[PDB]
Amino acid sequence: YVGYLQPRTFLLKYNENGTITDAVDCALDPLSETKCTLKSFTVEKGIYQ
Amino acid sequence: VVLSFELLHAPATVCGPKKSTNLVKNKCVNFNFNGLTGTGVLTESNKKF
Ligand SMILES: *[C@@H]1O[C@H](CO)[C@@H](O)[C@H](O)[C@H]1NC(C)=O
Repeated sequence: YVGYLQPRTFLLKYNENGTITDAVDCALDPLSETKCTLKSFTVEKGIYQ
Repeated sequence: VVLSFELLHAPATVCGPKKSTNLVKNKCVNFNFNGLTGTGVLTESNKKF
């Protein structure tokens, strides 16, 4: 498999042992953009600019 | 002759002639680890590197 990288901002989650267990691509969709803006993987009900 | 220096943080691998002083722990000491200069106290770390 062959892919190509692009300049994208990411939100990486570090666990207690310092290993990346989850990540969020900010430009993938509006929900991920909201997660990036709030700097949290969990977003409560509401409206976010 | 133009000497171009690139000053990164972690990978140094190039240091001028200096004497490696013995390790001192559990007291306020100004350490210098490959340029990382700062006052602090040394303690055993149990995190998974
Ligand atoms: C971190 O490492 C310790 C070592 O035993 C392990 O018990 C723990 O489950 C690990 N935590 C992770 C992988 O999130």
